[PDB]
Amino acid sequence: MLSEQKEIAMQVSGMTCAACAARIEKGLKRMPGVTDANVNLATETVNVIYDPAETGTAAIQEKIEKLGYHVVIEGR
Ligand SMILES: [Cu+2]
Repeated sequence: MLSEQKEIAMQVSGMTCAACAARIEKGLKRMPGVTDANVNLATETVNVIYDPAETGTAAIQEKIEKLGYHVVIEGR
């Protein structure tokens, strides 16, 4: 038992409104390693609270597509 938590921050694109933006994160929470998720669309950003041993980008990118969104990584 351990499972750390970390908070990523990333950009978003390809969206209707600051509401579907919630459902992507909230749906995304339902994957493994993820525990919370919070779209900070107030400043056009998204934050995802997950375990980066169990999750990573992988499941997130997979889901992001399926949810009908795309995120952008201007930070790396
Ligand atoms: Cu919407």
